[PDB]
Amino acid sequence: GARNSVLRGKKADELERIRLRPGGKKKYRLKHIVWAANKLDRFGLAESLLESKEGCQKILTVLDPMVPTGSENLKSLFNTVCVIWCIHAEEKVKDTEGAKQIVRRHLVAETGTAEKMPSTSRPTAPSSEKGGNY
Repeated sequence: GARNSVLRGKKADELERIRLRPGGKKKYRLKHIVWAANKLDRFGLAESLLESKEGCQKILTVLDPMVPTGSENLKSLFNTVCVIWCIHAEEKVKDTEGAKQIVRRHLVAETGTAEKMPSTSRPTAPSSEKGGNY
């Protein structure tokens, strides 16, 4: 053994508790934490940011808008972070699907006012066009 870092003895329990899928019978394991920490360093993000809940917020915010506009390889790295942050924020989650709902919930709640947008006014796009004929 080499002590812990990302998850302590108590936190470890929560990890083995969370189920990989909503209708499955498998739970998360250390192996899954590694793949995530690695994908980060590689992509460009740190790995020690998975210890603190705050740091995880910076990883979920980036992968958030990338979820829809990101390959599957980016989807797995996101679903994992959502769980890690939940464990640290002290949020009870049955499965991944539940961990995400809780995460996004905390963002949307703020987005409601962050994206209040201006008054009623249609977008007046500028005039532009191309051409290439006789």
